[PDB]
Amino acid sequence: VTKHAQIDFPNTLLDTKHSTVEQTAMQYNDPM
Amino acid sequence: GQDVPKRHTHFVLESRLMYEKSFRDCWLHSVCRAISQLDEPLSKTVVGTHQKMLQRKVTCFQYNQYGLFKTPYYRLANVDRYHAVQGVAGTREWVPYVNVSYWTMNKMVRGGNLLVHRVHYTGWGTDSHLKKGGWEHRWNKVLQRNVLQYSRI
Amino acid sequence: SPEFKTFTGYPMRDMRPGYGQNLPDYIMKKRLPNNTHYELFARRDIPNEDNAMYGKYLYD
Amino acid sequence: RRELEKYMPDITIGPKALVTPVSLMNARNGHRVTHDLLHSYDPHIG
Amino acid sequence: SYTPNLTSLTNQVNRSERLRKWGSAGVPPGVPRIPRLEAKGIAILHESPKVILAGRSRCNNFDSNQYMLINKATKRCLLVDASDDWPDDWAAFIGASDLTLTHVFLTHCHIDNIINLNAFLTICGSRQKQDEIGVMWCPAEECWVQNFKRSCERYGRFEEMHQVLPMMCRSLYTPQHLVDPVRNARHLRRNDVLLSAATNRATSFIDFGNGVLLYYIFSPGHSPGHMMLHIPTERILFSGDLLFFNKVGRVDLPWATGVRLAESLRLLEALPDNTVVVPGHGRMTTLGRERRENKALQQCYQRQEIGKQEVSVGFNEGYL
Amino acid sequence: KVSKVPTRSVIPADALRYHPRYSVPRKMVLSNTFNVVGENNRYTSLKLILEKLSGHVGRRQYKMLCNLEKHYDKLKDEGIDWHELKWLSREELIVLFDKVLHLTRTERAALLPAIEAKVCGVLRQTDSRHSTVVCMNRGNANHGWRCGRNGHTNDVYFEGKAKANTAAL
Amino acid sequence: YPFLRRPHINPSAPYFWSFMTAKSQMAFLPEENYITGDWTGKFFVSKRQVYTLQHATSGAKVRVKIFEFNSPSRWNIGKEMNTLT
Amino acid sequence: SPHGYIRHFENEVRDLLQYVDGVTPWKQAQKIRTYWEVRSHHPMPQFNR
Amino acid sequence: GHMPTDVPRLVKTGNTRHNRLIFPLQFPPATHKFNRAFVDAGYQRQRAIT
RNA sequence: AAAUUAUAUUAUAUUAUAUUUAUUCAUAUAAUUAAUAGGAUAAUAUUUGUAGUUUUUGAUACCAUGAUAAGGAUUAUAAAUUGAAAGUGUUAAUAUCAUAAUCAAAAUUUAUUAUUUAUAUUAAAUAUGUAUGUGUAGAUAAAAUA
Ligand SMILES: [Zn+2]
Ligand SMILES: [Zn+2]
Ligand SMILES: [Zn+2]
Repeated sequence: VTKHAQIDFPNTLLDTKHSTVEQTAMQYNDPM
Repeated sequence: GQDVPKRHTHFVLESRLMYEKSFRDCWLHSVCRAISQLDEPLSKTVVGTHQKMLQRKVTCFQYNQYGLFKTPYYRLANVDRYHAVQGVAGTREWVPYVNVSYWTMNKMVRGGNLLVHRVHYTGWGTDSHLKKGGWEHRWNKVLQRNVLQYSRI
Repeated sequence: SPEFKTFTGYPMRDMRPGYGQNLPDYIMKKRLPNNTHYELFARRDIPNEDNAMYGKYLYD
Repeated sequence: RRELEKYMPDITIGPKALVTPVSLMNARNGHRVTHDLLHSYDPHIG
Repeated sequence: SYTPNLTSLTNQVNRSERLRKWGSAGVPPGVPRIPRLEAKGIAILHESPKVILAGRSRCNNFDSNQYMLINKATKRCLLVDASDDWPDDWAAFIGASDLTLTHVFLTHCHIDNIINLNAFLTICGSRQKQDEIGVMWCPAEECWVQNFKRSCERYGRFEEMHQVLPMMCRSLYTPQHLVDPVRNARHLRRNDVLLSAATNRATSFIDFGNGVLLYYIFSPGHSPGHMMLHIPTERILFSGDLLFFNKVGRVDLPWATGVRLAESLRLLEALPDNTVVVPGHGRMTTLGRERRENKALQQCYQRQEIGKQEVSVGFNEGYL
Repeated sequence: KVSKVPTRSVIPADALRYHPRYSVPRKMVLSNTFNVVGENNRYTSLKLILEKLSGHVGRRQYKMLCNLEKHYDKLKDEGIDWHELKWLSREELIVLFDKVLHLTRTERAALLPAIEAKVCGVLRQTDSRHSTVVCMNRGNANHGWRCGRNGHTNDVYFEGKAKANTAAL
Repeated sequence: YPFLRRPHINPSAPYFWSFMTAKSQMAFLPEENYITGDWTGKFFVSKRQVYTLQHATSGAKVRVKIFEFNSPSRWNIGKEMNTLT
Repeated sequence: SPHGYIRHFENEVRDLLQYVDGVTPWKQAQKIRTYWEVRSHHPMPQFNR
Repeated sequence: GHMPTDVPRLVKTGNTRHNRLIFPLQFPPATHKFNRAFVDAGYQRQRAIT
């Protein structure tokens, strides 16, 4: 069993047109 | 890795042993079937009750062989050796010369191991007999090369 | 017939419906599968070719 | 087997019918025994 | 691997290891070139008002990545860790973007970083023909430059063996050739800079243009000279081989010390958590996620807290 | 923001161990010979303990002079086990050492730390299929000198396998 | 798929003895209707054993792979176990 | 050694028939019945197709 | 020899992975007259369902 | 309201309404391990259940892939030839699980009142009123309500 990583802000209604390092910083709970 | 899991190696080796048992048993089973299922007399020497007694005795000999390979060849002639995908002989899921599936043939085409020439997918390749009559004509041409060119003796 | 497309001067098939395996005269005149292509398939189609050229213990 | 032998008759020649003679070796690709497993005649496998 | 002397040839444990590792072959299969099939295109990773980061992941069978920084004002591009099995997509990208390639940054001179370097310089200079491309590197990697051929021996890279590396040619830091009085494509490379190990936050930078500064950081442990790039205005840390996703670099290679790697991880604690760390291999992460979820940094700081004077951390199985 | 690295104030020394991936190592299950406790399976824990007590010891590889491996054959010919050796009393050990084993005074001195601690002869699982790891924890009399930890409960000869089944052996 | 080469292989009055049965009556019963050698007993018999007179006469046990034939009759005599089920 | 068809095996057919007649008793070979010998016990054994 | 428990055992098989080992604690069936003498060894019952 | 992009060709379909079957599904299962070994026409080794036991089948993840649609320009000044046909550029939406600790779905085979879709069976009925699909298919040789 692997526990998925969690962020504070919801991922619903987030734009997928962001850059790759912006989504990278966004998903690891440390946004730019 | 590494090549293929060992259960598939066991399966291919059991297929090879079934082929070897076919080579072991086919002549004996064919002679027993051709004696036991004949109604005409075998010879001038053996007729009447001797022929029926000999047919019953060879039927008793044929039924007493535990493990005699009477299985036809086309039932397990679709076994692949590199991968575990099972194809069907007669369809496009199997190639007959290198004896692998369509998936394994595509991987060995894309890997560069074979020396195969690509031709247009709606033509008949290059073989004049294949362009002439199709698969049946090349089938008959392989028959004519293998058997019918020899005057039997 | 020479005016057909698949013309080969030997009769490739006998005109007999139901010339099957149960008939003993078919069994008598059939080719046995001893040293046909099946023997090459039985002794060559191995999942690793190196187990067909030697024993692995001997090479190591 | 004792209740199976009523409706099904027994034809048991014995193990002699499973071992063909030496003169029929090359007709049977070198073999003599008609077992379900193959039988090699060398002592190294045996 | 190493040179086959008399002791290595009369050893039975050597033949036992070469049987255990590689089976009946005994020779290691090399690291081949990626073919034209199963090769992806160049992705634009980041777009900013200052710079543009364009990269390609898994460009080698070493599973390394290739990145290029583009200055939006000066139209100057900068490759970091130039190792791509196909540097023809990059030259076409530079020519179709109307860019000028002026320098190539090198973190360290392992074979997963400088394998296609002469191919990069030759193809990009040939496109510039229709000032040459400089190389930025640390001189400690000189000891890894001389073993570029031996590393090309063991990993099967035979066509890149007989190639004089551009870092070995005569720069402005070297004496000049005294040619006969009766040429300069290979005799002198004026565009070459040697980075110093005394890296500070004041003057250890490269003026990329438009007020963008790239601070190179000296961080050994995976190599004797290992230079990260840090862009504080863009929060981008090209780590190279020091830090990856949930793992750090190897120490089980020559000239690699675990306590140097531990000091290199300890000199990274003053950066903010939203700094996107960009490794030479694998997927990119952030420094805060590596402070929270990386076990090598946890072991390093735990050994530092319990009182180890020589904290030694490092991987033994991973990326070269 | 600068996140601190999560450490601990009190950490056991087992967590200071090295892994090349800094991860948990693989624990492969033992081979199929250890599925049933038999006479071939009984004395493999006794063999490895006498093997370690005679080999080299420490970082400087100090060779143990007394060879306790010569007494392994006479111990298994009597049918006594390593777990059965811990059940013997003090008077039953003087009879076993002097009469049967003929253990000398220095060979008795190298074997007694293994009997004083009552080492549990349970083969631990390891990254390989062939395991040479015996649990060196001190056993307790309530759990049959098996130390009662990680599932070694009063009949467990091997980690990951069944109990002793003393009605058979 | 080829013709009648599937590896996984009905009442009729004028085609009773000729549908899923042997072509000739001169041929003998198959191998499962006789005992080959030394047997410890079979759990089930094959589907190609011909129901004979002694199946309905003796009636010890008929186990077909399951199927239990406990209603003996003479309308099954001369026919294999395929059409009887 | 003969090869191919069964017509080329003259001595092998003779040796096989001699061996089959040698090992097999007649009291075993009596029990094997044909299809019509079993079908004779049916109440309606014979009709035209 | 397993003891019945309701707390899972967590066996860490790696970083961010573990293994949850708990067992569902089987209950005995009802003792009414229809469950008694059930033909479990047969698996092909033909007794009529009232 | 023009230029024609348009393929076009013909056939079929259902609980009429019940029955048998090819696959699907249910519930009963069998199958298990590892390694070599040279023999006639050869100047002399008698030899092979022997050297193997704690043997191998054990890392399915959140990387930056790639497919879809759309718009551009160049060449015919010849009546000869079997044959006047070929190369080169930009935007939207969708999408991206390969450096990690396992294990038999349909790895995979076989069978039973039972679940389907198909397989062929398969019929009465003029007292009144009556019963229009999407698709599935084979080779491809008509054309102007916008
Ligand atoms: Zn490196
Ligand atoms: Zn690297
Ligand atoms: Zn223990």
